[PDB]
Amino acid sequence: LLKRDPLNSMMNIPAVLSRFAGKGLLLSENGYLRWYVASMSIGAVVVLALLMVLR
Amino acid sequence: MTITPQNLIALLPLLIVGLTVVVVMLSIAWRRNHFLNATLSVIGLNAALVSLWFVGQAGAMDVTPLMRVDGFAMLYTGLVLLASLATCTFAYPWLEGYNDNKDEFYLLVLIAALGGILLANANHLASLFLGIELISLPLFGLVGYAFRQKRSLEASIKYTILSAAASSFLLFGMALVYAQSGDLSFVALGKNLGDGMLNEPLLLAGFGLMIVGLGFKLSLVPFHLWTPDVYQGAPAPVSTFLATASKIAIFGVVMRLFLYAPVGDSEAIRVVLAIIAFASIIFGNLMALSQTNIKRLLGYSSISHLGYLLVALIALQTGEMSMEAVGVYLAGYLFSSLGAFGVVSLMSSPYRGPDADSLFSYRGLFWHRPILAAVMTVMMLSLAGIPMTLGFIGKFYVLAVGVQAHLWWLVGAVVVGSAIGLYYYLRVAVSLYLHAPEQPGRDAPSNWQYSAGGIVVLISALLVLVLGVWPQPLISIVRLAMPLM
Amino acid sequence: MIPLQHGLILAAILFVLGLTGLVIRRNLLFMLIGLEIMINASALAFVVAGSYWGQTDGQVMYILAISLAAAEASIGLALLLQLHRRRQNLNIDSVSEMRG
Amino acid sequence: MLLPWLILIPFIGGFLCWQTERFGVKVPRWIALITMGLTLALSLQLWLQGGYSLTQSAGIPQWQSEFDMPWIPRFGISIHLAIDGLSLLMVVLTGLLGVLAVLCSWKEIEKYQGFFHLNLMWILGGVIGVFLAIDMFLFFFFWEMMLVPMYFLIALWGHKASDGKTRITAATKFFIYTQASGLVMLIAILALVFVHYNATGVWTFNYEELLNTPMSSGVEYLLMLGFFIAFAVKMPVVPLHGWLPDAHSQAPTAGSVDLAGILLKTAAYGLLRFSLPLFPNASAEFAPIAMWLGVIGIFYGAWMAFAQTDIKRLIAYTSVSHMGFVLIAIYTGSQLAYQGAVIQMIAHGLSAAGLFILCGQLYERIHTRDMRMMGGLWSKMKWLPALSLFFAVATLGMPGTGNFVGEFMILFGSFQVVPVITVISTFGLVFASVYSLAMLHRAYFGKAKSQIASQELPGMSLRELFMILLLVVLLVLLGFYPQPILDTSHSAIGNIQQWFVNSVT
Ligand SMILES: CCCCCCCCCCCCCCCCCC(=O)OC[C@H](COP(=O)(O)OCCN)OC(=O)CCCCCCCCCCCCCCCCC
Ligand SMILES: CCCCCCCCCCCCCCCCCC(=O)OC[C@H](COP(=O)(O)OCCN)OC(=O)CCCCCCCCCCCCCCCCC
Ligand SMILES: [Cl-]
Repeated sequence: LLKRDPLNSMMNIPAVLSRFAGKGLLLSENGYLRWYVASMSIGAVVVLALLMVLR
Repeated sequence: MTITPQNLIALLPLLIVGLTVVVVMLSIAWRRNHFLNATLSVIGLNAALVSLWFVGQAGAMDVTPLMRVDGFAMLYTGLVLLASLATCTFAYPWLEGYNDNKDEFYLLVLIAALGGILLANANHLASLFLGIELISLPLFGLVGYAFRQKRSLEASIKYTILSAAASSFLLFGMALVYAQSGDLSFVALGKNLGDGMLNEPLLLAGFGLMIVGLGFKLSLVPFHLWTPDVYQGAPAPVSTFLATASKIAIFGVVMRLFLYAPVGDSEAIRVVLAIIAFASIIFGNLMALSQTNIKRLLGYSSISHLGYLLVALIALQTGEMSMEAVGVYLAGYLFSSLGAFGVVSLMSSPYRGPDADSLFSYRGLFWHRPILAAVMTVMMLSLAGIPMTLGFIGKFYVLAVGVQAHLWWLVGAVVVGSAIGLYYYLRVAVSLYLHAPEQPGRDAPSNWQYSAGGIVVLISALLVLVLGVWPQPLISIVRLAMPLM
Repeated sequence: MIPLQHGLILAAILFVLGLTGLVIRRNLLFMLIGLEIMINASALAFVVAGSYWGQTDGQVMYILAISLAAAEASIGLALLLQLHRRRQNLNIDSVSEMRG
Repeated sequence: MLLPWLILIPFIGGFLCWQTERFGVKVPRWIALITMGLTLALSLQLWLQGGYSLTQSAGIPQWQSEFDMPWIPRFGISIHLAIDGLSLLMVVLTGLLGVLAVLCSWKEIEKYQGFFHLNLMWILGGVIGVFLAIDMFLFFFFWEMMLVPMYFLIALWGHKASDGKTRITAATKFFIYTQASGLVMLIAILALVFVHYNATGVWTFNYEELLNTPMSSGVEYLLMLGFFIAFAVKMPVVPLHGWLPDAHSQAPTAGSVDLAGILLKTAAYGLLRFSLPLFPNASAEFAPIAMWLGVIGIFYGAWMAFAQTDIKRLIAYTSVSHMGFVLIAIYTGSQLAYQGAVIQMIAHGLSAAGLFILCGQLYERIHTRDMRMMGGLWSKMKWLPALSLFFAVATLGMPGTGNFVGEFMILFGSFQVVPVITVISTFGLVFASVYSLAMLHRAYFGKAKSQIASQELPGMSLRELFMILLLVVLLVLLGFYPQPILDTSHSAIGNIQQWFVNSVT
């Protein structure tokens, strides 16, 4: 049962999640500039909204 | 204030670089001469570095309502001048293969350097606005200098449009801050607000819109999607400047703003800055984990390094080591970045079209360019923050400032981000000593100008190692360079 | 007398309209046109603020803003020319080779 | 003081090894041997001039020698070094294993062998610094610096049979496990420095000053856990062990990195020198969790070793099982268990070294480490099979081999404090016998399971015989006369044990 060091495989989850997250984040890196501009628009709304709810 | 003879001495760096821009332009007018025009540019930039001595002897002083010359200004002026002289030494070998106007490259590097010196002495919103544009508009042409290359044109169009959008958010934010303040000086931003009234909705909204502009220039999430594309498309000589001069110059003025502005100690802005830092630290490393292009990898890396620096800004109103941390960190980031990007420049020179940006190109660098592989290793270890490198001393400062300021979520992010980072940095480092039998590598140029670039990346690596084991010399200099509070 | 708030809202409307224009249009020309609306709106806000405080600083900032708009439009339209000369296409979606 | 030179000579010799390859690819090895020989001689001189046997516990801190030189005055960080019976014994072991690490990689005379020896010498220089550093930052710096040379030795000079990809994968896993864990310790060192300033007003990184820092139960626990995470990865303590088997498997086949950077107990010393003294109350309340983690490692390591096929990975897991006994002992507060931990830390180093060196020699003849392709090697070799049996008899803890003295002393002391844990732990001696005999039967006994194992193999050389026989004599002497070693570490271990118990009360 333990032949393949199960506890080592459990400690490899932090790295499987990392790789997966990296690929998901890189999906926003589409070369489309209009998306890049929209990204800054979304960021502005979020920053201003937070500043008003944390004022 | 007016311009007294004494005030004029404190302006030596700005005046010398400005005169260089004129004399070099009049030289191009007389006759295009790549060697002379490049030499004149380097001589002027060096003269400005030497003039810093006279500025220091004169002492701290506010030249006009727009500029304050102090130790902080001298330190960041030195950093921008060093990163700009290096850009010129790396451009000559590359521009030698550029069969078109090449003297204008140096003319633009000089005007961009003028922007950084202004940003170093900036004590007013007008100076902040003008300095960013003086370091951005020249870079639009530098990022698209090889317009004939598809990637360079794409990079230039992306940077110009996004930087223009960022400049409008910045201006609109500054206008809203002015509507509430009535004064455009940093010390007056939040001064009119009474006790417990600092969080004035419009003042916070103005800063928020200004952060969109500043965050873009500092490649901070969620305004970072441009970094990998522009860093890759821009000619290698230019990428070095965009990764060093612009970031250091703009991060410094932000530090002075949040230090002098009373509103700087707002919890709402601090909590918002904290979310940006956490995201930047984690997202940057996670996106660089699978990169096979060194330029894009170094782009995502910048996102995380700037996130680490933001932690010191968030801990600014809680300790004094915050300013010292940023100085030491930025000095290390400069040498580490000049080393990595400079090696890429030398491996992409002379200009023959596309730059050597694939990691496959570096898969046996040691067996062809031994010293270049060694430098890249040292820089990869420095950017990873490995003890024995200056990069670690910068990370130590950030962690110390964070712990003293009880920024536990942020200190935890620096540890997780650094752990994620080690995977890609080490991968690039060990790759240099692997054997790539395939040899499509171009032969190195054999002129003293190309060898000079090799000396720059070598000296930068030596500094990263000497100051990584003995950092007191640098700590002493940065400690002398303190803002005039 | 005009309420300072009314002047600032006018600028905000012109700023958000300019931004909407920059995101919904694929033509590089209409994107550059949208940016001019955004920077003009920011300059208008400075004039409104300077007028409320009775200071020349608002108009001084406007001059710096229009100077950037002149320089930015100059470089912007130059890149548009280069794109047209080589790709005979102003769809910015096509300028998206570098990604991931 | 000579303490500074126990770290400089290794570093200077490493530079010389690289700069002397120009005189031939057979020169670097002699420079490395002389370098490690001088460090070992200096260590033995310190042992013969410290009168450790006649030193009575005067209370922490109690150093036979100390050196201090300003390094980073702004932060109050200095090159502070100090020696003690515990540190002395660890430095002499590093010297002995360092000489053997040079001798084991002697037939390696390829190009860039100078850089190999440079990395090897610097790994040993860092290990010696970890045992001598009393400045918290110097300790951390040495802890983290020694990993960079190891990374390049496993990735570029690793197992000759493994592909570059497998070797790099292992080196990266080792570095990320270790550097990240070390960073969690810097966060705790920095927090302790600030808690001291706030409570007192002094800015110090000196262990002697930070020894009594007034702190709350919660902060003391969190600071203690930060150090433990770093000492759990290098011990290793399950579940932070995955990096060990991989690193051993992909490390230079000769066994140089195994002896120099993996067989020196820098984590056990750290738990005894800093965690127990700096955080006495937190260590006392974490004792139950720590001791049960050790019991798990004893059985988990034993079962994992039994199912390994690769002989080097089998030996790697035996280390996890053996180090579990040391963890239980460190958290008992008993002088008998502490003295036994010191003996086991030395004995395991010698017993594991022999197995690792013999494993490399075997590979040189059969070109395989898979036991499924061995068998009846007793009838095909002249020394290796018999000498491997000895080291396995010592590994199972046969009385008369030195591993028994340490293991049984730990149990005798642990029983007086935690009887139930000692009872379950002793059953680990039966599991050890299972994996120890399994390896000998699956490799040297029975019939050949492959053609390579069915032919007479080349015999062991005088160099190979000398290094292995030296380890045999040392283990037997430590088994029949362990007093000279116990008399040197008594004062240091006494100071630590008293501190912990008195501070908890
Ligand atoms: C002798 C004449 C002929 C030779 C000329 C000089 C040749 C070299 C020129 C290039 C370098 C110039 C650097 C000058 C640094 C010293 C400036 C100075 O005057 O230092 C003292 C100054 C305060 O002076 P003062 O106000 O008169 O003091 C009154 C006390 N009651 O305090 C300060 O202003 C602090 C200055 C230090 C901090 C800023 C440093 C800026 C320059 C370096 C930038 C890069 C930093 C990183 C470098 C890393 C190097 C490994
Ligand atoms: C407090 C917690 C308990 C105590 C912890 C003590 C320190 C533990 C440090 C390690 C944590 C677990 C790491 C698990 C993976 C170890 C190796 C690794 O990082 O990645 C290996 C993986 C192998 O794949 P590859 O290298 O591509 O080889 C070819 C394909 N097999 O390579 C990959 O493809 C993975 C790509 C990503 C690698 C980097 C990200 C993984 C780790 C993220 C941070 C985890 C938290 C660390 C926090 C600091 C320490 C507490
Ligand atoms: Cl070279």
